[PDB]
Amino acid sequence: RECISIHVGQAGVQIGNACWELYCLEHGIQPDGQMDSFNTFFSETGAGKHVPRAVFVDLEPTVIDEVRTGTYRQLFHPEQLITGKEDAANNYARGHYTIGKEIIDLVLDRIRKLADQCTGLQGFSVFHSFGGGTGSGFTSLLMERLSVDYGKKSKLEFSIYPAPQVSTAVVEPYNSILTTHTTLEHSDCAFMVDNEAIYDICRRNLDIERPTYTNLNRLIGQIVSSITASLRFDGALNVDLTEFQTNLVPYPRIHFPLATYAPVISAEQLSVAEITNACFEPANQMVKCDPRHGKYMACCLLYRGDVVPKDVNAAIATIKTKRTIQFVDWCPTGFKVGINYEPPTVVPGGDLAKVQRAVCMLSNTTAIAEAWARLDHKFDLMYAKRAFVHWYVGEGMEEGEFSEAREDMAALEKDYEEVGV
Amino acid sequence: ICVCVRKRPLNKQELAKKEIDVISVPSKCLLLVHEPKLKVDLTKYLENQAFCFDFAFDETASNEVVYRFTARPLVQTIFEGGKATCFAYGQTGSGKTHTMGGDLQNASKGIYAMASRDVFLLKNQPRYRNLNLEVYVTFFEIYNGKVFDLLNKKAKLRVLEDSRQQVQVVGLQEYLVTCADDVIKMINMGSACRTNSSRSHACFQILLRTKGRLHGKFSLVDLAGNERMEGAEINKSLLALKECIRALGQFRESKLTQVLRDSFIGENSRTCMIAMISPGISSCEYTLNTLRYADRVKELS
Amino acid sequence: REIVHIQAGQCGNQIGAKFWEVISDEHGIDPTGSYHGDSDLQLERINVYYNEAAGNKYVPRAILVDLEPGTMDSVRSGPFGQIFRPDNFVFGQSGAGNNWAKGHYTEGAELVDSVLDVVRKESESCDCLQGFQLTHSLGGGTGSGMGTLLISKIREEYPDRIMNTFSVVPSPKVSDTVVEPYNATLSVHQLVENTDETYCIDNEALYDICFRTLKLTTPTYGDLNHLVSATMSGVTTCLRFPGQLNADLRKLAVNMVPFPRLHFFMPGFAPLTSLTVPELTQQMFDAKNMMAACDPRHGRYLTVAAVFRGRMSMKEVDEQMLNVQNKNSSYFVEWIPNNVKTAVCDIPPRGLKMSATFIGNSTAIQELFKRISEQFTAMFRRKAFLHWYTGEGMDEMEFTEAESNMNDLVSEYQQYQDA
Ligand SMILES: Nc1nc2c(ncn2[C@@H]2O[C@H](COP(=O)(O)OP(=O)(O)OP(=O)(O)O)[C@@H](O)[C@H]2O)c(=O)[nH]1
Ligand SMILES: Nc1ncnc2c1ncn2[C@@H]1O[C@H](COP(=O)(O)OP(=O)(O)NP(=O)(O)O)[C@@H](O)[C@H]1O
Ligand SMILES: COc1cc2c(c(OC)c1OC)-c1ccc(OC)c(=O)cc1[C@@H](NC(=O)CS)CC2
Ligand SMILES: Nc1nc2c(ncn2[C@@H]2O[C@H](COP(=O)(O)OP(=O)(O)O)[C@@H](O)[C@H]2O)c(=O)[nH]1
Ligand SMILES: [Mg+2]
Ligand SMILES: [Mg+2]
Repeated sequence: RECISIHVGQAGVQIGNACWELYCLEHGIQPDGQMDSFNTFFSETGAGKHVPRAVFVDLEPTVIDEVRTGTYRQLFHPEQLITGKEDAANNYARGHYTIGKEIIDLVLDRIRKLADQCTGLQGFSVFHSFGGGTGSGFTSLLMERLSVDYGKKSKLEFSIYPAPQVSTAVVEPYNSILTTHTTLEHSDCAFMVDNEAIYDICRRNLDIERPTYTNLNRLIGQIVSSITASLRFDGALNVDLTEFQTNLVPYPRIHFPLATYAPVISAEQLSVAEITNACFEPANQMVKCDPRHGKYMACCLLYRGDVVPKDVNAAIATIKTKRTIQFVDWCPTGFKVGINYEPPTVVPGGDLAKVQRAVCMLSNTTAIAEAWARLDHKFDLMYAKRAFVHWYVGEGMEEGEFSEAREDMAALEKDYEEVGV
Repeated sequence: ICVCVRKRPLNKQELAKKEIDVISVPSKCLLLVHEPKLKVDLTKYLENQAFCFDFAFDETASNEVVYRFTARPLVQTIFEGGKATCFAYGQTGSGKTHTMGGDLQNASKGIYAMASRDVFLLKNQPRYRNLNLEVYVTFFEIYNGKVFDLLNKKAKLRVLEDSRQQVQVVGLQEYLVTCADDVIKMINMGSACRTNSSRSHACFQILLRTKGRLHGKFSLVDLAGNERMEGAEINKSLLALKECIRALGQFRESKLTQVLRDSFIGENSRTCMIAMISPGISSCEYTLNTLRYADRVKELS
Repeated sequence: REIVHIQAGQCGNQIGAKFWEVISDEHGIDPTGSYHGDSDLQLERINVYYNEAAGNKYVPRAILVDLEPGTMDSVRSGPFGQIFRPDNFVFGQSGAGNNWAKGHYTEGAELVDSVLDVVRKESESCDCLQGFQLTHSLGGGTGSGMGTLLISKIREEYPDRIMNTFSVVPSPKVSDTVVEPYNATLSVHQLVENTDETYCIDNEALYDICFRTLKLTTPTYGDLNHLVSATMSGVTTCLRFPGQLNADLRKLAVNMVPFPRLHFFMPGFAPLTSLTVPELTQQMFDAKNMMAACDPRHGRYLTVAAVFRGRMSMKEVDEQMLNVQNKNSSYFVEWIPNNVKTAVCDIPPRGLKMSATFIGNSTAIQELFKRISEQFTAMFRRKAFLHWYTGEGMDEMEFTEAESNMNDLVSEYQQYQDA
């Protein structure tokens, strides 16, 4: 039925800022206010306005302040925008303990103020950074507590895996490992987004020498749109969360599906068979790695626009003939195909053009663990000397919690590899 | 698989009604049925039929003698870690309960008791002492596809079977016994609240356990008469039993065969079938039916 | 002597709706009105499928069940929407399911009584009740889960009379849910225990017939239902029509099912899509023409029952019908004597000048059970989407208990390819 969006911390906020704008454009809601189906994400407030079911939280104003500034200012309620004066400082230990504690009760209560006008809520979609102050810290704490106040209700996280070039912070790897540990036993399914992969797609495709955040976010916007879409329009693909995940995660170990967007092509018609063909192409992923190496244990195809199954079929047939199928031992050959006739609308001054048809493909491969390694190594190697640990012990964390968390990442990397044939 | 037949003597009622005894057992493996017949012209004659079994017992054979050549040789099987089953099969009033449970009443004089007696004797033998086993007993009856714990006041139990297919009887009560007198107390208790007369399947079990694991198990079964349409469940179980036993030396399931499934699937499993026969001329058709069923069972050996 | 018809869950409702409007025009019945058509027969046994009310009117003895309005109002504002008795519809309102559990325990039980209490009215109204027949799907849940429940509760109130079902067994192609195998297996078990005869309409078979042999590209749920709907009229003909047999439906049972375990029939139809006789038999006995994904070759027939249709000479039929179990005389179990019976009726179906239909209790059906048990143990392996049921109240071992019962059914059918 219903569906709350939560955006915590800079990356979280800005990403959502850009996909709540693609949402509006998709459903045609003039910023100001007005124009079920569209109801999954909005609450028809007042006798005009349309307003989102979202909450934005950051531990410094800055980011949120620009939201209450640029158009869309009217779009939200003043309450759904929570801000916190003192910064997260860039260390989980602060976001999860010291500085968080102070704002958790006020957020927690407001999101419940939102869930109250929702006859039979469904779950939360949460957007946050992997490394990064409050993105790691506060998130982790939110999720712990959301699990206390909302037993069943699923939690779908949209995480941003950090990458050297689209500037990180030295301590980033600590933060990532840290949150992903606590946060793991509390999420149902999470969508990782490698900032290197998106920086990468903006280069090979959009042809931008210096990709901005505002440039990256736009693209991510689209991937997210295509992911939710199904449950916004409505009678189409992955209906009512649950049957969304029941489709991708075979094991409680929160599995992170690998996302691949269809045709990304700059402004200023691609064949149904061709875009599917571009979906089994590493250069177009969302997490830098490669599944021609690992195995697949559940494939998903989410189309949008002008498409008849008649082709989608013949495109699959030929997509297996001269390709690396490599499906895993004990699991069918998935391919829950979903088509959503509603065409892919893109932002007006955007860098990508209108497209006749687009695909999405969400696969849960074992090769996604190649990213869990790339992070562990960084962490392991710094921790080898307590590199920056003292800043965390400083806010009140135990040196043990650092072990205890990497300890899980050692385990996860094992599980992932263990699923192989 | 071992198949035997036991003829019971004519009882008071039958002798009084002047019932003719039409059964002879001239040797330890041969049973003769002197079947009365009439030619078309009404002339009386005998079609004397012969059946051969591993062991054929006459009317003078006591329960101890019968026990010695049927269930006794199976006790060792459970100490060797196998699964043994002994079935008493035949018509209503043929001697099934008398043989397995005691004369009638007297538990000690029946196969359940005698088998228990030898289980305690063997466990104390050097070759088995070091096994450090504990002896457990169970007593349940199957009536219309339903299982009832006779040691837990006819409590109706549930029978489940995963996908791997082993069966489990949820709630069946296992009682620790350390003496034959113990076993005799559980047999009296169970027989006291059983649904004499058939209508059910009786099954008294002797289990051997050491450490969380089952070492061996012996299931002694007192079957329902082989001769209100519940006879359909009884006939299906008997048909199912036959195929399970034959499958041992090489469906259309029923409760009985579902519960005893694990005792026919293992490679280290033995079974003995004892066919009870009422010697009276009036029961000749029931006898032939019992004997032919028996023939097909041993046919797999 | 007289039968009531329960019809539940989106698929069932749609399937049966076509059945109804198909036999109704066979008998010559208006959306409400009565007879109209120069035929005279029809009305003899119209009794059997139609409790008749006020004035002329005919109103079918049908109960409509679902756990979400939509599908029902699809019928009402549809083909013969006006035909069914108003308070005979039983709405659900709440969440559907598409998860067995919900329909056989939580959201299911909720309704049961209000339906049971309406079947109870129809039944007790019957002059001499013959039994019930229900249509539903085995995959999904608002009819595969409430249905198997509805029937578990009909026996108990009606051990007496017999239970008949047309159940659509689902496939990997043309399916809405990843869970179907769970829903399927969970019902198959139930059917085995409380029904006398069950017809298997495999959707895999169904799709194959439309595209693999009918040039029909995208198979709607529409031209697909047209197959099932035509088949269902063929299968019942002898109980709704002449004065050749009469069909106690119990006679049909006692004669088609040699073994208790309710044996499942694979049906087959003669001409098709939306006919010499030798040409008709050759087709009606062809795998390429069965309603279940099987292939009687990889298995013998226990008993077969065939029913022709249209003005044709039985002299030829009895001749050709012998000529099949001759050129194929190895595939008819020889431990059951005259195990293949044929009935002829002379009132043509829709279009079709000639027609035939086929009912087969064949050990090849084993093939079908094996393939759903293949995706089941293939998912219940590393306990898949299972937490969706655990949650609605079910126990982990109630799955193994179903799986176990089901494989036996395979291990029994495979036991009877004996001698
Ligand atoms: N894709 C994307 N990544 C971002 C964006 N903004 C920051 N990041 C990334 O997010 C990570 C840092 O997270 P932050 O949002 O700055 O951390 P935060 O604590 O949540 O926010 P602050 O309180 O401002 O420190 C790094 O991986 C950055 O590359 C954005 O707008 N889009
Ligand atoms: N070998 C035997 N010697 C003396 N009496 C016997 C013998 N076998 C059976 N009887 C008696 O004959 C009757 C049959 O007993 P049991 O009670 O043994 O029958 P089933 O158990 O054969 N009958 P049922 O329960 O009806 O299927 C009882 O009264 C026994 O005491
Ligand atoms: C006083 O203002 C400064 C503040 C900071 C940084 C810095 O050095 C470039 C400054 O200039 C002197 C800074 C520093 C250090 C880092 O590691 C060496 C880092 O990763 C990152 C940074 C700066 N942040 C970033 O580059 C985020 S993408 C933020 C903290
Ligand atoms: N042929 C036939 N099969 C159907 C139809 N609708 C659904 N099915 C099949 O039946 C299964 C479940 O049907 P559904 O009606 O959605 O389940 P319900 O919630 O119990 O009503 C699906 O997996 C399909 O394979 C139908 O219209 N006709
Ligand atoms: Mg921060
Ligand atoms: Mg007895």
